Amino acid sequence: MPSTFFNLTMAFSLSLLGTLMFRSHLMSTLLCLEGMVLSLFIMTSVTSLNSNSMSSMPIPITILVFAACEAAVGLALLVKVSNTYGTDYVQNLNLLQC
Amino acid sequence: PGIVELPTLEELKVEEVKVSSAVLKAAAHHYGAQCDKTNKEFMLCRWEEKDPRRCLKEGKLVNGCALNFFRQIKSHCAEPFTEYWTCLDYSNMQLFRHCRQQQAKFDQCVLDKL
Amino acid sequence: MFFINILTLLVPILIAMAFLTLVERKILGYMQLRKGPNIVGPYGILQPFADAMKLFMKEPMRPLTTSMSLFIIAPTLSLTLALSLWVPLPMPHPLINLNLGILFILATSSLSVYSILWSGWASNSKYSLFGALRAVAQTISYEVTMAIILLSVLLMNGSYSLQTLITTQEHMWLLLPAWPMAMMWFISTLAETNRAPFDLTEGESELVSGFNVEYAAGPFALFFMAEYTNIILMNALTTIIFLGPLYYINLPELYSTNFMMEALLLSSTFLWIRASYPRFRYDQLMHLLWKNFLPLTLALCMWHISLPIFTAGVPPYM
Amino acid sequence: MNNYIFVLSSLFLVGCLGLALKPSPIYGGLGLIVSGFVGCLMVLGFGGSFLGLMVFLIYLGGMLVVFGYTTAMATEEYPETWGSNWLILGFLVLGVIMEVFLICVLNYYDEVGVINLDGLGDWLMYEVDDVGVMLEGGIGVAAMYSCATWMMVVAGWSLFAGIFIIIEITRD
Amino acid sequence: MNPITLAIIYFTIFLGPVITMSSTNLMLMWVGLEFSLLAIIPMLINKKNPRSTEAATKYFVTQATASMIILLAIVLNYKQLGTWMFQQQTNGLILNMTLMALSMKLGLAPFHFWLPEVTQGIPLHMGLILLTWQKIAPLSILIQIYPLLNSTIILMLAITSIFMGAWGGLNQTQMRKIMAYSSIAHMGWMLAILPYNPSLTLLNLMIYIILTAPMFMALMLNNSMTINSISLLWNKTPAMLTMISLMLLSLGGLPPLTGFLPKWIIITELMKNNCLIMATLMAMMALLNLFFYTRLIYSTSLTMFPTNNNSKMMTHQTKTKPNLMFSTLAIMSTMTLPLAPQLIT
Amino acid sequence: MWFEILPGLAIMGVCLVIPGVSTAYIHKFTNGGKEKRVARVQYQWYLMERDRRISGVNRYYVSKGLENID
Amino acid sequence: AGRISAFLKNAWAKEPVLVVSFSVWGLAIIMPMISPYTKYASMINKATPYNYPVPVRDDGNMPDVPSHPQDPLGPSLDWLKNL
Amino acid sequence: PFLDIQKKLGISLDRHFMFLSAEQPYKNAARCHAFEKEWIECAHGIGGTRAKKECKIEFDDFEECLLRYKTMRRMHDIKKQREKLMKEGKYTPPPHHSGREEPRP
Amino acid sequence: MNLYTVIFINILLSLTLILVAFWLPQMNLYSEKANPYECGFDPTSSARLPFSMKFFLVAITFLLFDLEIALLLPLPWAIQTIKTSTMMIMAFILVTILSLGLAYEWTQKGLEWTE
Amino acid sequence: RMMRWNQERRRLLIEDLEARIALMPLFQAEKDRRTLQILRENLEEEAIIMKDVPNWKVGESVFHTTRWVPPLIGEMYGLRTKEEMSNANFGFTWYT
Amino acid sequence: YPSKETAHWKPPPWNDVDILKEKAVTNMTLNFGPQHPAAHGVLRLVLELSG
Ligand SMILES: CCCCCCCCCCCCCCCCCC(=O)OC[C@H](COP(=O)([O-])OCC[N+](C)(C)C)OC(=O)CCCCCCCCCCCCCCCCC
Ligand SMILES: CCCCCCCCCCCCCCCCCC(=O)OC[C@H](COP(=O)(O)OCCN)OC(=O)CCCCCCCCCCCCCCCCC
Repeated sequence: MPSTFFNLTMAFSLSLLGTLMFRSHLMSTLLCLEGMVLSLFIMTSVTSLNSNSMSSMPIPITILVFAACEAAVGLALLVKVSNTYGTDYVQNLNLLQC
Repeated sequence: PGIVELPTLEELKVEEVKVSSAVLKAAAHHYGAQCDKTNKEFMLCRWEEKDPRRCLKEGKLVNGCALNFFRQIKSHCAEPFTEYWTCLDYSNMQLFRHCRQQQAKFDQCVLDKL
Repeated sequence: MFFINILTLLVPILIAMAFLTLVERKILGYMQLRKGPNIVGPYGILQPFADAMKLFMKEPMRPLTTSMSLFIIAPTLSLTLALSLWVPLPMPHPLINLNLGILFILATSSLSVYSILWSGWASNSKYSLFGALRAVAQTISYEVTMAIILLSVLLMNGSYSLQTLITTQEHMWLLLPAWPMAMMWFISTLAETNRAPFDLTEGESELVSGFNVEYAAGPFALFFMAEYTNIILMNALTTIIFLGPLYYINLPELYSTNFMMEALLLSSTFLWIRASYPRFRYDQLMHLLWKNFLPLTLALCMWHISLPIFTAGVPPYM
Repeated sequence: MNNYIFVLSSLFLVGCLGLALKPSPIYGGLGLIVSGFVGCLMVLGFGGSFLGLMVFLIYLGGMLVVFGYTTAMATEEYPETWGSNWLILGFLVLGVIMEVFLICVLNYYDEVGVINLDGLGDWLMYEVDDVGVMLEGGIGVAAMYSCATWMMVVAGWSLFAGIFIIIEITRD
Repeated sequence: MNPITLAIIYFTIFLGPVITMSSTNLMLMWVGLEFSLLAIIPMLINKKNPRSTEAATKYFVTQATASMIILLAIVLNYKQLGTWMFQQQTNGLILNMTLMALSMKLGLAPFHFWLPEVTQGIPLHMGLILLTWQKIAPLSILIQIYPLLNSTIILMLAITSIFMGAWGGLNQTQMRKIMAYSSIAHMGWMLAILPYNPSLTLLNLMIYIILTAPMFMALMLNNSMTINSISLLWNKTPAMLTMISLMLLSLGGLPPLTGFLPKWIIITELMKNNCLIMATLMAMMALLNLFFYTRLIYSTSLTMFPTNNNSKMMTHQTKTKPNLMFSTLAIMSTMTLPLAPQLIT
Repeated sequence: MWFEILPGLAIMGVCLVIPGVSTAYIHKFTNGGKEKRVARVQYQWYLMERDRRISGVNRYYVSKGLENID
Repeated sequence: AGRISAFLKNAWAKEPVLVVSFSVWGLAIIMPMISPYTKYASMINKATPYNYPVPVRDDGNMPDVPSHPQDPLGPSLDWLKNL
Repeated sequence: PFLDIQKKLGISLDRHFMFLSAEQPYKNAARCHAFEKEWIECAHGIGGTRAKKECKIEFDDFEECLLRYKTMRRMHDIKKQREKLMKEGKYTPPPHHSGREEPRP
Repeated sequence: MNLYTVIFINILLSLTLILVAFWLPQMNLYSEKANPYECGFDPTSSARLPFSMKFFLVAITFLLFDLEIALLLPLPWAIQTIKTSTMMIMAFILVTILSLGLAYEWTQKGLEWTE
Repeated sequence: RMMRWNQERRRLLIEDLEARIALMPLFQAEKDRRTLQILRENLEEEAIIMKDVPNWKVGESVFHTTRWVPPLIGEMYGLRTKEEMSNANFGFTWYT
Repeated sequence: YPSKETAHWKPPPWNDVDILKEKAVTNMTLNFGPQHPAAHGVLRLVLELSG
């Protein structure tokens, strides 16, 4: 269990690095966000199962619901970005600097 | 910190029942009704004193009354109990609903005798 | 002994789906005022074997514009998911007994959809892309409907297992308590299996071959095996869930025979539907599900929430 | 058969590394599907199966809609899988070597005891009620219906408000 | 729009921070933050221009990343102690990640880069709703963990937010970017006083909110976007000028305006806790803040920039200004210094 | 005529009867004339493990009755 | 009402799925509130013994609880037996 | 800040599942129920700095129950010494630890 | 272990079938054979251009409804509760608000495939 | 029919759970005795033969509470065989 | 305060809307060739499609 929790924390760290380092794709950034979400779900589920916290077992379902809501909003914003430009490029959406 | 104290093999030795789960479930209701005082004494000590190391006498009494119950079953009438627990042992869940006839014969045994 | 059990599950299923191809061709022919194959075998029984040998002795013909890794992974994935989906069915004792059997079924079906999508995108062709997008729309609609249907039916049942379904249907079918759920589940199994009326993923008329248009023989045979195995499986799941076979503890052979008869009847019903009806449009399938089945199944899910509460007929946990 | 969960956790780490390394979103969704299946296996190994099957089904639907969107708009003429740049492959194997190096360092430094090579597979499940009915995962998720109705209602309002939110965003 | 979805979206905007500040479970605080973000996004992207789309995208990815780090901290705390609140013996790494992520939610430097970008390209009322209402829930979480915070990281974030906000507001000519950099500076002051007194950061938050509500209202009256647009206010609404100047001076922290009170009492508490270096640097950069406010005052009030011909038609027409909201907040944000012992709590 | 489909139907019928019947018979052969003894819960698994320890041949399906008690 | 009846009949002729769904929704709302068996479901779930009944000490001042399972005292399940 | 509408109105939206030793679904426990109970009963009424100071014994016991670092280190030391003695040939494991034991129910 | 062995056996069976399919027959590969199909003509595009699906709002609604499904799925264990009145009310409210969202989207023409 | 049959199944489940309840104290006593036997043999095998290191206490616990702390699965099967440890970890989970 | 690193900037528009027209949707060209079953054996129906 501590080795697995270390691996899950490192997986979250990798997905956070993916979120922070952009590569030309808002969709790939959203994918990194949902990878962070999946890592947090697995961490919470493993912790609750190990500690037998059946009262706290609704917590992963709650984070999954709110994470899918935020993924829905991100996909809608990506649709609006694609309608604006046609390429979905984070470097292409840059015109608010002035 | 302190040294944890725990009993020895000599005081953990007991005459174990050596009886399968299907025959235990076949005899479960009459065992639960015959000596419920001893079993409830063991459960009361076990839930009051959370330490298992101070209920060993009550556990040995539970084993003793269970052994006496099964010895009475074996002495008085054994073959309808045998066919009843084998019919229970046949199914994958030991469902009482499958073999109510053998259950009725075993109940007739324990009502006529004892 | 367990590997022998795996063989006696897997090999009869593969022979059953090959003869399902034979039965489909003959039933469609006899409904089309013609015959089926009757030359290759004594009564056409060697026709699927001849088809299989021809497909596995033609070249697979890897294309140029093609993501080869996904192009190879997708048909093997489809076949292994079809067999994995066949694993936990009880007749009346499953090979692998799962507590959350229906959840396992749903997960494996969604992964089979992923196999179709990856094949369509990897075979870098426009008709393959069209077939993949149609698969996306189709699985959206039937996934939400199927989840609600199974929720309500297993709320009438106890746990998410299938031996519990056998013990529930010991006295009476589930078709009589929930027949509208059975109708919507039959239509949803058609949509899951990508069968007529709304196949729309291998659409021979709108597209050329859909997602198989670049798959030559070999992996194409793998896709066909997966599809027809899924046909037999969805009919088998429908007769386990709704048309409960007679179960007796002393002998299970009559349970297996009753399950066989009803599964054969529902497979022939699938071929009957294919002979009878024309194709939907894939937006019309989404409109039909999301505007007719989804409100009705939401209401019926609410009704099956309320029913054991006001009748005190809450099923046991085990 | 002791290090099964550790092998699964390493596979999850590799899948998250690929997702971080950011392929074309087709392969990103592939990596997230693989990671979701692996995390489902990890949850199933640690205990109740309902949470693992739930996250598997949810991510299957999510990555399906993601696949549709990256076909629709988030695509290009040559979608890079991993080998368009040798730097991506070199960085993947560099991260793998760094993972092996760090777990070897933490096995050598066994004072804290986060990762132990000899003690792996010994502390997976700590204490379980050997005799007992209704102690698996899913009973608590059911207790969301009766004991955490606030959790249930905030999740339901999130989904309802989300329907309104997505309609108003994509109203155009 | 549509009244039904207007009610749903605005109720969820209200409900987010309310759940966060009234819930004792860290998970429910996180779902309140999620409520606030997801509810406020469609209000941001409403005009459907490229700038609104860009601002909504930037805001979404920033707040989603910060909330994911918050949830990581919550899950790690739950792993370490089994509870759903940082009680007393959590890990300092967990607490520092919480502080960093809540700082990126709040938008103070060096996590401040998105805030003028998002505030620009967004209508003025939505900028008001962002810069006032969105900063209460993360501040509520920060106030809840009032001890067990790293004063070093707190003071570093505070000093760099005040420095960068002063410099950014000094450079900018767009009114919304000016308001965003003012937000960054005042958030720096609140975060500075956070580990020593929750009452003083609450007081500074209230003073800032009642100071920048009527500033945004006065911008909203004439839809004035730039320094020139606010400069031709003597022809449009000449009665606005004295209140505009007094509120800008109060945002600068000049005595005897009541905006001097939060900086004065924060400096007092930091003197009580022996942080004279930080307090002195913060006060000098607040003087820089007052410089760009005073340049704004020179543009709009103390001089008369040239006007155009169509402002005659603007004077011909009639207007409407909200009762009970502008004048009340302007008076309470300018002439309430002698009620300072009542204001401090 | 229409009965020409019955050979293929009968081959499908025997190929669908075979797996369930074979699974039941193999379960009986492996468990010694009884069923699989599925364990949905920890109590049932504990009963199986206790039976395996009681039998002495490390097989849970070897049922021990009243002959073990004198 | 004439207009309400005509509208309902037209809806039943033209869109007989929304009508069925709303009727089933209303029936599922109403039926638990009028059924006489609604309390029985909660009582059955209460009477289902998933846990061990922990015995209490005999201080001699409680006559309500039984002294043995074969006693007239205690919550008998004859309602469920005859249900 | 922290509003207390739940304490003011007397309701409990999210207060019955704040920690492990709190209202498990059927009757279950959370593997450190006694230790967390003792720690909370120690810390209540004196909360903050005093609870950090003079409930350190209870907190250390609860943290040891939950994380099991000392048990892991003790078991690792025992197994390391056992493997060293196996290498040096000075130890033979008993039948019950290694191989066939006498099974009791 | 049993389910793992069956999964691996099915995977190995599929791999064996495709390996037989690839190493058994005779290969004759040239450019016109392996060109993309496109109904007997050269493709104008590269088949990797943007596709512009028309049911994107339905897909996002499917995401939200799938998570509502995930909420609704623990009902078979929820009906075993001791209260059952708050359970029934909560299930009714959840299904009702899901249906209200579907009805609002239908009224606002969300699931109508805007071209 | 479903109402009547589900009520009958509820009665059958109550009967099965009551049989389990009647068999509970015997299983509890045997389980506690087996756990104490495993702990005693682990303590003796650590005591006499294993530890001759000068700075080591044999029966030392890791808690100051001096009450009964139930042992972990890895604590009671740690000195046992790897197959037995794997059975104790993944027996019920893998049995399917 | 324009410098060499920011002298190329422009003030934002008054109404936050600027012309950014591309008209590069590039509708997919697909031919119902003279092999399609829907085509009557001999037809090259070139289709400009928007999905
Ligand atoms: C598995 C068991 C067997 C199942 C049946 C298998 C055999 C029959 C197969 C038939 C052919 C199926 C092939 C595919 C057909 C696809 C088309 C199709 O079916 O479309 C669906 C069609 C759709 O019809 P439609 O699309 O033409 O509708 C027009 C709608 N507009 C105008 C908006 C387009 O029908 C349905 O959706 C109905 C679903 C089933 C409804 C069942 C209701 C039962 C009664 C409920 C209670 C009533 C009383 C109310 C309360 C009273 C209280 C006292
Ligand atoms: C071509 C590549 C294909 C890759 C994808 C393969 C897909 C496989 C089929 C779909 C699987 C979907 C997810 C299913 C997960 C298992 C479902 C489940 O419920 O498992 C739990 C079950 C025991 O749980 P329960 O029923 O509660 O029993 C307790 C008391 N009886 O059982 C268990 O606990 C057993 C746990 C293991 C079961 C899954 C084993 C998978 C093995 C890895 C396969 C892929 C390997 C990588 C690729 C290989 C090379 C191609």
